[PDB]
Amino acid sequence: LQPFVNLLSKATYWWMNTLIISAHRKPIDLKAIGKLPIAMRAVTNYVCLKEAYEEQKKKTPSIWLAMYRAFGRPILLSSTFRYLADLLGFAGPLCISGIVQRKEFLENAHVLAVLLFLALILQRTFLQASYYVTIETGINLRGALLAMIYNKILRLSTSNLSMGEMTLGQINNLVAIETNQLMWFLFLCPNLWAMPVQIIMGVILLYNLLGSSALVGAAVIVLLAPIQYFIATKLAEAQKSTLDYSTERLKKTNEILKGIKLLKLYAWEHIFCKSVEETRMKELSSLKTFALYTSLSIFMNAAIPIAAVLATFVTHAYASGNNLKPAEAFASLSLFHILVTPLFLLSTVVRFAVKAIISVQKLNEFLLSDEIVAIKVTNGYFSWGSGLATLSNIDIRIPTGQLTMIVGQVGCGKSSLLLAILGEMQTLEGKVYWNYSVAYAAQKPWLLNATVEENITFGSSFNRQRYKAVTDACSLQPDIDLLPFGDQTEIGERGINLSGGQRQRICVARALYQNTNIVFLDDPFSALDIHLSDHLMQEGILKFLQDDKRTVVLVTHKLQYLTHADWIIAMKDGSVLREGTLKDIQTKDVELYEHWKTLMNRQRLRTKMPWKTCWWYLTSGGFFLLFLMIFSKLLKHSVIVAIDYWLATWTSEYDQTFYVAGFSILCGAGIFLCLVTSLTVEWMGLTAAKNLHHNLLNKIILGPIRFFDTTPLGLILNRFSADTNIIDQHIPPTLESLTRSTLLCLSAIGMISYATPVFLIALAPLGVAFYFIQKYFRVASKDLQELDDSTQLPLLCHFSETAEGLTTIRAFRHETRFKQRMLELTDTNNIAYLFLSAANRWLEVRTDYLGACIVLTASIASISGSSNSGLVGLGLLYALTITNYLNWVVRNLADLEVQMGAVKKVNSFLTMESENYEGTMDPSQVPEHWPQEGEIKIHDLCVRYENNLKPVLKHVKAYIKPGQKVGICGRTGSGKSSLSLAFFRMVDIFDGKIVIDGIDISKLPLHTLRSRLSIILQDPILFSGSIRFNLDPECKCTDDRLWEALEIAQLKNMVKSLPGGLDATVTEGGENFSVGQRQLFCLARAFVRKSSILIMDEATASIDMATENILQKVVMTAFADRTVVTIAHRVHTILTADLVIVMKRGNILEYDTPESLLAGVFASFV
Ligand SMILES: CCOc1cc(CC(=O)N[C@@H](CC(C)C)c2ccccc2N2CCCCC2)ccc1C(=O)O
Ligand SMILES: Nc1ncnc2c1ncn2[C@@H]1O[C@H](COP(=O)(O)OP(=O)(O)OP(=O)(O)O)[C@@H](O)[C@H]1O
Ligand SMILES: Nc1ncnc2c1ncn2[C@@H]1O[C@H](COP(=O)(O)OP(=O)(O)O)[C@@H](O)[C@H]1O
Ligand SMILES: [Mg+2]
Ligand SMILES: [Mg+2]
Repeated sequence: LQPFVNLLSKATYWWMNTLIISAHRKPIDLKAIGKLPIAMRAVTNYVCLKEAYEEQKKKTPSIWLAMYRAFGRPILLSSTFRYLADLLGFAGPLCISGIVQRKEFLENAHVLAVLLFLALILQRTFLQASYYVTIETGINLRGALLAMIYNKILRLSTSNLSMGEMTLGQINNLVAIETNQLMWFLFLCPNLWAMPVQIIMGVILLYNLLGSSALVGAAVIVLLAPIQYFIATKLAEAQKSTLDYSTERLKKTNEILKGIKLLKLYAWEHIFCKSVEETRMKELSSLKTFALYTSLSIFMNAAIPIAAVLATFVTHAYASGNNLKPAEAFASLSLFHILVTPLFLLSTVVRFAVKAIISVQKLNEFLLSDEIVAIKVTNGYFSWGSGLATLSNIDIRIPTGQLTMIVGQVGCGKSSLLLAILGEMQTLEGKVYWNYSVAYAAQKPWLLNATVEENITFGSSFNRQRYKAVTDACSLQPDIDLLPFGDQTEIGERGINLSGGQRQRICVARALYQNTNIVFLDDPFSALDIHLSDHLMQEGILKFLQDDKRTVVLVTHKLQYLTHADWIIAMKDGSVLREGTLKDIQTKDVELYEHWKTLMNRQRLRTKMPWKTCWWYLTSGGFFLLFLMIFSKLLKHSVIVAIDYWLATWTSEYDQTFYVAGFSILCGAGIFLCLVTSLTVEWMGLTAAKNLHHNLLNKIILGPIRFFDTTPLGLILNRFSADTNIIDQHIPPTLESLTRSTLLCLSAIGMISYATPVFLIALAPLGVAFYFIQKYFRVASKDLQELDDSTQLPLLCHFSETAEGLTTIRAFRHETRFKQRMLELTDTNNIAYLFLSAANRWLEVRTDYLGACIVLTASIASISGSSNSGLVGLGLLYALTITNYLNWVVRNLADLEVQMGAVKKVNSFLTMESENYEGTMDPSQVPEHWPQEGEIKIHDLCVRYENNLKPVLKHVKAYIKPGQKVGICGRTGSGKSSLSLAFFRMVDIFDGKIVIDGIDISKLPLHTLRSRLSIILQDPILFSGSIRFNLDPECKCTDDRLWEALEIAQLKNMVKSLPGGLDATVTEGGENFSVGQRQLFCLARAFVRKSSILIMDEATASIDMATENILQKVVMTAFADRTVVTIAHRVHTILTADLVIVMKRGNILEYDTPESLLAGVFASFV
C-alpha cells in the first residue's frame, strides 16, 4: 500500500501542502525549502550534459544531440502523459453527447456522469504530472547549461582579440536571457507534438459529430494560429521600440537624480522635467501601438471562436437535412472551446522554438571561443593569439625568497611577461619551469561585490594578527575607518564606490594576505601617493613579505627603491635588455645604470489584498473609462451567455430562418463587443500609466532635497524603472485576464444554477474550498516569487564577477572554489524556482479536482432534474468551461496582488511632501534687476538640515558690502556649506533672517531666488547634450553671449576645436572633458547667469594647479564687479580676499580682514 500512497502524494503534490499551509505562521525562508535531491543538483546535471557533449565532440558537435541524450527520457515520459491527458480530455465532448442524448450500461446516462468525473480527474492529474516533469527537466537543463558556460568562462582566454569589449556583455546575455529562453523552450517542448495531435483529433471529432459542416468552423478557427503569430511578431517589434524609448527615458531620469542638488540650485528642475516628459510622450506613443496590437490579439482570441461557431451552425442548418440536435451541437461547442486554446498557444510555442534555436546557436558560437630558482624561462616566445611574437627571447630568472623588480618603458611588455608566466598567453616556443598558486595584484584592480573583509581575505582563514599586519602595512586602516561599517562594508559596482588608489591598495592587501610563496605585484603604485608607496614598500614589500621568506616580483616604472631590489629585470619593447643585481647591471651595462639615474634625478503580520490601491489604479484613468470597461465586459459576457442559451433554444426543437437570423445577430454583437471591451481595457491601461508616471515624476522632482539625501537613489530609480514598466505593460493584460476569467466563472455558475437549481447546495462547500485554496496559494506564491528573485540576483552577480578578473582567479588557483560557489548558487536558484512551480502545480491540481467535483454535481443534478435537453447540454458545457478558468482566476488574482504592490509603492511616493515653492511676498514687489546691488546681511542664522537635529549653524551674524569679495574657511565638518545652502534656501532656516538687496530670502518664491544666484560646487557636473544646452538649458540668452562667456573662461579654443562649436555633444559625468574643463564650464555657466552674486564651495578642490591658477584669474577679473563668497580648503586663495568668516562647529568665530586676524587660528592654518 505504501508505494501506492507515495505515488498518490507525488501525483497531487502533497509534499508542497505542508509548506504552503505553513506559509502563514512564518514566511518561506530557504531553510523551509530543503536542498535539492542529489538527482536534481547542478553538479550531476552538469556531469551528464558534459558527458553527452564530449561524446558528441568525439565525432561541429551539436548541443541539441547532447541535450537529447541527457534529458530525453524525462521529456518522453512527459509527452506520454500529455498524450494520455489529451485522449482523456476528449472524453468531455463525447460524454456530453452521451449524457445530452440520454447489456450496455454506458448509455444509462448516470454511469456516464461518473465516467466523465473519473476521466476529468485522470486528465488533469496526468496534465499536471506532465507539466511538472517537463518543468523539472527544463530546470535541470538550465542548471547544466549554467554550469557548462561557467566552466567555459573559467577556461576562457583574456586576449583582446577574443575577449573583446563586448565579450562580457555576450556572457551576461547568455547567462541571463539565452539560457532562460532555452529553458522555456524545454518547458513548452511537449506541446510542439501534443497540440497538433489534439487539434487534428478535435477536428476529426467535429467532423464525425456534426457532419461535413464542421470543416467550415475548423478552418475558421485554424486561421487563428497564423493571425496570432503575425500579431505576436508585431508585438515583439512594438515592445522592442518601447524598450528603446524607455531606456532613453530612464537614462535621462537617472541623470536627473544623480545631481539633483545642482539642478535644484540652478532652477533647472523643470527644464529637465520637460526633457524627460518628451521621451515619456514618445514612449507612450509607441506603447499605444503595442497596446493596440495586444487588443487585437485579445479580440481575435475571443472572437474567432464565435465567428467559427456562427459559420459552423449556419452551414449545418443550411446544408444538412437533419436539424441541429442538442447533443451534437453542444459536443461541437465544447470541442471548439477545447481547440481554441491549442490554436492560440501554438503560435507562442513556435515563437519560443525559434528563439531557442537562436539561443542554442549563440551558445555554441560562444562555446567555440579561444581558451587557455623559483621560476625560470628559456627561449620563450609568447603571443596574444595574433601570431606576432609579442615577447621574444626571454631568459628570466626569479630567485626564491628575494625581490625581483621588472622595470621598463610603457608598452614594454612587463605585464605581458607576468601573464605569460602565469600561462595566460600562448607559448609559441620555450617553457616555464616551476621549482602552484601565486598571488596576483592585477594592473587593473579587481574587487568582488562582497564586503571588504571577505574581499581581502579572499577565502583564506581569518587571522586578526595577519589582517592587522596587512592593513597597517597597506595603510588602509584610516580608509577602512572612514567606511560606514568599516569592515563588512559592501564595495564594487553595486556596493559603495572607492577611489582607484583605494581599490589598488585593497588588491595589494589581498595579494599580501594569502599564504603563497610567489607574489606577483603589477604596478601597485600607479594610483598611490609617494608617501603611501614608500610606506607600502618599506612595511609590506620589505618587512611583511620578507618575514615569511616569500618571493616577490614587482612591476613599477618608479625607479626609486631599485637599491632594495635583490634582482632587477631590464626589459624594453618586449625583450629583456639585462637581468641581474643592481651592482651587476652597472658593472656589465654602465649606460643603462647611468640612464636610470637620469630619471631618478627628475622630480505573517499582513496578507490582505490591497483593495484600496486596486481601486485607486482603476479610477486613475478616469471614471468614464472604468464605467465603460465594466459595462462593456458585462454586456459582452451577457451576449455570450445569450449566444449559448439561444443555441440551446434552437436545438430544443426536435423553418430555421428565425433562429439563424437571431443567432447571427447575437454573434455579430458578440464579436463587436469583444472588440469594444479589448479597446476599452487597453485605453484605460494607457491612461492610468500616463497619469501615474506623470504625477510621480512631477512630485519627485518637486520634492525636498532632504528626501533625496535620505532615500537611496536606487529605490527611486527602481520606482521609475520596475514599477513604471509593470504599470505600463503587465497590469493591463493581467487585469483583462482576471476580469475575463472571473466573469466566465460567474456566468457559468449562474447558468448552471438556473438550469439546475439544486446545484447551489453543492456550490456552498466548494465556495469555501476555493476560498481556502485561493488564500493559501496567494500567500505562498507571493512569498516564493520574492525568494526566487532574491536567489536569482546573486547568480548573475557572481557570473559578472567571474567573467571579469578571470586572470586573478586563475592566478590564485582559486578556480575550484569559485566553481563550487557557482554550483551552490545555481542549486539554490533552481530549488527556489522548482518549488514556485510546485506551488503552481499544487494549486492547479486542487482546482482541477474542485472542477471535477463541480462537473460531477452539475451532471448528476441535471440528469435527475427534468429539463430541456438543450438546457442539460448547456449546463454540462458550462460545468466543463468553469474548470479551465477556476485556476486562472486565482493565478491572475495573485499576479494582480503582486502588481498592486508596485502601484502602492508608486502611490506612497506620490504622497511625499513638496517644498514651499509659493512665496509669501508679492511677485510684483521683486524687481527684475534685484541682485544687482549685491547687498547681503545675516541675523544670527540658525540652519538645521532636518528638524529635531543639532543646528549645523547657530547664531551667525555678518554684514557684506555690495560688490565685495568675502572668504570662508574652516576645518571639515565646520558648517561652511551650510551658509551657502541657507543663501540658496535649500537647507531650512531654524532661526534668524538673511537679507539680500533689502529682501527676505526666505519670504520669496524660491524659484526666483535660485535662478538669480550663482553657485559652484566641489565636483563639476555636466548634463548630456550639446554645449549650448549645458550653458543655458532655459534658452533665455543670446548665443553670442555663450561665446563671450567661453572666451572669458578661456574655453573658446576648446569649443572651437570640437566639431560643431557650441553644438558639440557632451556626455554625462563630463567624460568628454577634463575635470578642470568641467569646472571652467560651470564657471562659464555662472558668468552667463549674470547673478551678480557668486558662491563657491571648494572651487579649487579637485582642480589642476594650472586649472586652479586660471580659475583664480577668472574669478579675479570676470567676477570682480559681482560679490564673491569663497568656501575653499587651501587658505592661499582666500588671502587675496578682504573679509574672512571662519567658523567652528556652529560659531561665527573670527570675522575681519585677513590682516586683521593676523595680528590666531587663521595664522596657524596659513
Ligand atoms: C513557469 C511556467 O511553467 C508552466 C509550464 C507549463 C507547460 C505548458 O506547456 N503550458 C502551456 C499551457 C497549456 C495548457 C496549453 C503553455 C503553452 C504556451 C505558452 C504558455 C503555456 N503555459 C505557460 C504559462 C502561460 C500559459 C500556460 C504549464 C504551466 C506552467 C505554470 O505556469 O505553472
Ligand atoms: N590582455 C591583452 N591582450 C592582448 N594584447 C595585450 C594585452 N595586454 C597587453 N597587450 C599588448 O601586449 C603588449 C604589451 O602589453 P603590456 O600589458 O605589457 O603593456 P604595458 O604598457 O607595457 O604595461 P605596463 O602597464 O605594465 O607598463 C602591447 O602590445 C599591449 O598592447
Ligand atoms: N545632507 C545633510 N543632512 C544633515 N546634516 C548634514 C548634511 N550634510 C552635512 N550635514 C552636517 O552638517 C555639518 C556641517 O558640514 P559642512 O560644513 O556642510 O561640511 P563641509 O565642510 O564638507 O561643507 C556636518 O557636521 C554634517 O554632519
Ligand atoms: Mg601593465
Ligand atoms: Mg563641503
